[PDB]
Amino acid sequence: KLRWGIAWIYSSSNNTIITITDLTGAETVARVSGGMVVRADKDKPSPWAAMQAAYKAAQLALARGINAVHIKVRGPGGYGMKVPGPGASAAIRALARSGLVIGRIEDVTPIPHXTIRPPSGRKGRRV
RNA sequence: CCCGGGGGCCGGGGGCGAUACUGCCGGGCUAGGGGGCGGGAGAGGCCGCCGGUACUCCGGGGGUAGGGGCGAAAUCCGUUAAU
Ligand SMILES: [Mg+2]
Ligand SMILES: [Mg+2]
Ligand SMILES: [Mg+2]
Repeated sequence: KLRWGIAWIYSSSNNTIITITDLTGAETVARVSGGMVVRADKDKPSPWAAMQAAYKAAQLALARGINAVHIKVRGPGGYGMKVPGPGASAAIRALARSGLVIGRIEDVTPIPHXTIRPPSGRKGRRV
C-alpha cells in the first residue's frame, strides 16, 4: 500500500528547507534545511546542499512510513522573489532517487494580488 | 556767404465732395459660439458598502535546531518550540 504525503520545499536564494508532511499537512514526518547538512554558510543554497538535504529527509520519510508524496515547491513570494531559488530543482531530483513515489508537482509561491512596499528604498540595492 | 522766388517745416481748425473699409444706428441671417435630444465610451470626481490575494503579528497542534543575511560574514532571531 502507498501512504501519501506532501513534500514542501522552500527554495530561496539563501537556503533550502524541505518539510515532509502527511496529506493534511498537520503532521511533519521529516524536515531538513540546507544548513543542517552543509559545512558552511556559503554552501546552503547550492543544489548540492539541496540534493543531500532532499535525500536525507526522504530517508527519514521512508523509515517512518511515508512511501509516496506530492511536491509543492515555492519561493519567498510577495515583496520578494516570485520563483524558487537555485536549489529547488536539485531538491526534487534527489526526491525521485530516494525511493518515494511522486505524485503531483505544484508551485505554491504566494503571489500578491496588487502589494506592500518592499525593502531597499527607492534608489536601489547598490545606491 | 548774402539777396530774390517756390516747396517743406508730418500738425490744428473751416467749407465742399466719396462712401470702398473701420465706427455708430436700424432690419435680417447661420457659417463661430452657447443651449438641447438619442444611443453608446471613459482608472473623471465625491460618498457608502463589499471583496482579492499577499503581508505582519497573536492563540493552538506537528517537528527538532537551526533560521536570517552576505561577495564573505557578523550583528540579529531561536531550545519559555524558532525558521
Ligand atoms: Mg536604505
Ligand atoms: Mg529765402
Ligand atoms: Mg518757418
